[PDB]
Amino acid sequence: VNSFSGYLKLTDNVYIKNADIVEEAKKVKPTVVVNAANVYLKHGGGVAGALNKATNNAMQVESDDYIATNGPLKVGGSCVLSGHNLAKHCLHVVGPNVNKGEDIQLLKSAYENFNQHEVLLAPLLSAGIFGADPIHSLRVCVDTVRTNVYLAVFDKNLYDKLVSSFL
Ligand SMILES: Cc1sc2ncnc(Sc3ccccc3C(=O)O)c2c1C
Repeated sequence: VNSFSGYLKLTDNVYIKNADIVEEAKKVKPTVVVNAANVYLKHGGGVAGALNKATNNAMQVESDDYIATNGPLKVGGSCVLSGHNLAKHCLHVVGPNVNKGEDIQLLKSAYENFNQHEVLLAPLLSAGIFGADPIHSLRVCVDTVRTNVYLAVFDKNLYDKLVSSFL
């Protein structure tokens, strides 16, 4: 039993809800919230901008120190940093960016990072400003993640298309 409330169950391990991921995190304080990061951990917009703004820029300050020490992430890669006021940990995961020209096959590699955590709150990787089709992202998630993932989708209308088209 966990405190995630009101999610539709898609499979044995994948759940989905129309919700603000920042509000879900603020409400649930999960062990792990996933950020839709880029390789430079520059949290400008989308999920990343919203998460970082909710931490009062502390996520960005921590991230800049991480990059100064370690250099950029790989597309498809991840790092674990603090969850600040939102979660115990934030798993920063880099899905491929279609608006940058990155190969969508790396989306599976990106989702594999979730398997290192038993339970996660997460957005749909590579969707939104990263350019990929959210329906495809959901399919890759279901076919790749084996741990318990709670997907928060902010837009009610997008949330409806994903449910109604789910195989
Ligand atoms: C202020 C908040 S909370 C939040 N929680 C989740 N996703 C997004 S944006 C997003 C990212 C990837 C796939 C779909 C969407 C979507 O349109 O729902 C957001 C935004 C902008």
